[PDB]
Amino acid sequence: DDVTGEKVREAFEQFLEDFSVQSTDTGEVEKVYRAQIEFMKIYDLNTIYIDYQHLSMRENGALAMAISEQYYRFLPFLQKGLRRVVRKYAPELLNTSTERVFQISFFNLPTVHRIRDIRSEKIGSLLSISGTVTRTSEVRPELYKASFTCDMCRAIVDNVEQSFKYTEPTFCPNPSCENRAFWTLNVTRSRFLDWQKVRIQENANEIPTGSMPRTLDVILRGDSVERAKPGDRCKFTGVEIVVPDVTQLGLPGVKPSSTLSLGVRDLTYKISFLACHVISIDQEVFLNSLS
Amino acid sequence: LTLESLSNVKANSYSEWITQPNVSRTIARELKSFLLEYTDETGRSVYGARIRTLGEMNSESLEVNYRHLAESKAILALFLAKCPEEMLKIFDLVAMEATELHYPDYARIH
Amino acid sequence: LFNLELGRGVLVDFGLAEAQMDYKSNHEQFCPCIMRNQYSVNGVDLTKGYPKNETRRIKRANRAGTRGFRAPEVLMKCGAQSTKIDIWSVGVILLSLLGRRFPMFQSLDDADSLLELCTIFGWKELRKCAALHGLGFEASGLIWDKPNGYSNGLKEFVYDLLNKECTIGTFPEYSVAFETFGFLQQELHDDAYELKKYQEEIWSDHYWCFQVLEQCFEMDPQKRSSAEDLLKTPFFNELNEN
Amino acid sequence: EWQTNWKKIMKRDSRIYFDITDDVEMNTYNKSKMDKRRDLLKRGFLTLGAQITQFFDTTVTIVITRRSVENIYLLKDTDILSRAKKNYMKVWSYEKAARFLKNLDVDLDHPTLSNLLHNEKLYGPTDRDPRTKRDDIHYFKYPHVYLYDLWQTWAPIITLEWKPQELTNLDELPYPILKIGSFGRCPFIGDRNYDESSYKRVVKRYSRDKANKKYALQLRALFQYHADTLLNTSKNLIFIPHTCNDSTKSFKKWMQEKAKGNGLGPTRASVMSKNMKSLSRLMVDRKLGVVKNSGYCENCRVKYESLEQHIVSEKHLSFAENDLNFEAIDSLIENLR
Ligand SMILES: [Mg+2]
Ligand SMILES: [Mg+2]
Ligand SMILES: [Zn+2]
Ligand SMILES: [Zn+2]
Ligand SMILES: [Zn+2]
Repeated sequence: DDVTGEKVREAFEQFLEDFSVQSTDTGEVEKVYRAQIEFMKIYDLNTIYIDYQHLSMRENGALAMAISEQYYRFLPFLQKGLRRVVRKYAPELLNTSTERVFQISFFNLPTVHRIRDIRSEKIGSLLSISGTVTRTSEVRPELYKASFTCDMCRAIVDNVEQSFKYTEPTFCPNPSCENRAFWTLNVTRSRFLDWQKVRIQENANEIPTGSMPRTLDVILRGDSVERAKPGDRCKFTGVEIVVPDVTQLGLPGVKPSSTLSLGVRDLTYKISFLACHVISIDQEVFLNSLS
Repeated sequence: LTLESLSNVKANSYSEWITQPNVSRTIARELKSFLLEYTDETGRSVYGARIRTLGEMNSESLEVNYRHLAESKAILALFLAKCPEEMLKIFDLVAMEATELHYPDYARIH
Repeated sequence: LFNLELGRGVLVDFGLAEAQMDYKSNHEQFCPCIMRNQYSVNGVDLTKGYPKNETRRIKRANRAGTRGFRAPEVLMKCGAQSTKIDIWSVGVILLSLLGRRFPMFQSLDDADSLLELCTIFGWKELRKCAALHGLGFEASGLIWDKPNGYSNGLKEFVYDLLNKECTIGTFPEYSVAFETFGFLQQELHDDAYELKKYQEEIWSDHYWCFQVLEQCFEMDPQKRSSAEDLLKTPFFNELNEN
Repeated sequence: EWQTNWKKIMKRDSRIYFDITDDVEMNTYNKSKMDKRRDLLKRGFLTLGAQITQFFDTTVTIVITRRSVENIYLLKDTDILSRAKKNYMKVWSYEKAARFLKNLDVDLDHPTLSNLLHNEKLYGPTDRDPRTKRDDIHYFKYPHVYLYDLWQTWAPIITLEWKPQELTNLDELPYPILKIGSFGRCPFIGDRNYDESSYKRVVKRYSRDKANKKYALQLRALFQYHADTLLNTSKNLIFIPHTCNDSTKSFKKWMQEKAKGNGLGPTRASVMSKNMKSLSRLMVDRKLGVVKNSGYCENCRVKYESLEQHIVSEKHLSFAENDLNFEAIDSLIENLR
């Protein structure tokens, strides 16, 4: 294992408990993260909103910089730390009632990147984008964790994690088997989340001289599905992501390729986005959202 | 585990009881104890004498006596008598471990 | 420039001469090379490796000198070069006389000088000096005729230098090196009255020369005695006539 | 004063053993904790200087077991701890081992997250195989010389390694050997294309020597045991005999046998780009296709193949014509007068 990952995970779960923002005159000081955890237990939701400003304030923002620069690498550590914190205080909401997935969303990033500002050096990092929603697809299931039926000693392995791509369980329900050639998936022991792809488009005011509009594909995973109608300006916060592309086969420039036998595979990709959450920009509900 | 842990037997097959993972580890540790601890009357090591023999004439065999092991641990002797198919394999490994403890790097010789 | 008829000499070139700047505004922290700029992760050790892609800087220390006549201080780019590099060079010149070898240290680079010093003194001693100056050093696989040899002292070195000349017969009959050869023969255990007086005096002179050579030839700068300390030697009794 | 009592002869005591087995209810994680505390306890006496043995013998006093430290309180037949009373051979518990170590008090071992991150800027991430292989560093295989900064803050000064095959000839080792040679040559060079016994060379050297006999005699006469020249002013010579062969005796033997550039260079950077490393592999000889005054002109910061053309170069001529570069020199020039 990695020592640095353990360090960042333990610090994460440490300040999920030790952090406490003041309430100024009215309310003294309260544990904002613990207050949000109590809110989570009360409403039985599935996603926790964490302000980036507080993380920047804490510990001279070194941990904030570390989590912003390498969000993808530390994400499983973040999930584990949050699970342990939930176990410490109010562990009732841990399970679905098999297991309930906890989503972590960061909001109020210091800066906003336009679609034309996407850069390769920001790949895998945390940032925010602002675009206009053009096409929205159906909310479809995706394999959070995948179960399969064995080939030799036909039997079903239960609740195995499914990565970004198809995975094969190395272990077997029968330990003597150690055969994985033919797996038959079963939906019962396979977890799922909500998947929806939204094609955002650059806003008019951000377009340079002469350039025709540029657009990006944004994937909304979790409760944020169907949160934006087509033709609305929304602010997306998430992690910069890459997805394989097979169309750029004749483009100029040497195509990266992997050799392994032969083991050939063209490493061509296109940039996309995975957004943690989306923010847009009777008389009772209307009357409520006023000062 | 303990000496009486082996005495308390619970399994459908005797060889399965011997090869029970925790019980197998217990057997390995107990055999280690028997070989490292048993000593002759005059304070001279029995297994120490045997490993001194093996170190200089470099044989692939050790002449381990059954009687001394029997008065050492009766349960292991009875396991050997009833199911020698498995304990001897473990005893070979623990003998190699002890030889390495005394004479490390014995792979090239044997 | 030394004149024999006058019997006196003077220094002339000061071309690379450097004025000793302010060193600072125990001896282990005297020169571990942490001075001036850069003054005051575990688990990875580059003990037996050179990085494939090198992304680090070299020492930036003065290397002015000559082919040979260069001190271990400057040779290993050891920081805060002291005045005593000069007395080291003086000792090198002295040893050049004792052995009749003018190109005493043919060093085509720093590596040649370092390996020659390793030959003369020993791998362990040079490693000890480098460690004193906060510097790691390692060498293995190389073959030396004297493996950590000549620990007896420089006497054995000049001894076999003169030994091979003796066997060949390079020197003339009147060469004054033969008295030194006899001195080392006697000390290594390996009318007549004026003769015995003369040989006694040369015993004493060679003795003191060889114990001032080792006095100057020591890697430790702080331990290396200053020029006044060199002049205070029992060998230098001719200044006492003042 | 018990430490002095216990620092007296255990540096000379050569028998050390530690008991492994015990009769307790221990879990797998508890087994791992037992293993780590066991290895720490072993290391506690590992450096003490008393040799350790792997067998229980009536000679080895040091034996420690967790339970039944004379605590059975009953007779036993196949227990080393049953014999511990009769053999008097000392036994403690691991907790009692720590109790006695309190007398010794041996240290358990002989964070900066931002620092950790900007150190992982170097070495890459630290999550690698804890082995002798990383492929990020050329590990030494052949005979080599390596000198490195202790703190690794600066690049290694000298780092040279040689394949065994190129070391075949002893005459041209890349590291010179003490091949003394003769005739007062460099100790690290010899008589290449030269033979001290070559009779023509012997004759030439003998003629040169007999030419310089009087001068050497004058030197010895000038300098003989008075430590001074003018003090020497007021016996002609002193010859200490030797069995050594010289030019004259060897010559007599042979006759009997036959009786029947600039010094300055531009400062260069340390780090070489990876593209430079790639280019340096493809290097071949220049013969495929297409005086000594060559040096570096630090005044013009330029390297010249010929000096006579650099002095007449436009930049150098302009530099010479500018007196602003020599003002400090003139300041001390005028102070002379
Ligand atoms: Mg000069
Ligand atoms: Mg000069
Ligand atoms: Zn199977
Ligand atoms: Zn230094
Ligand atoms: Zn010029």
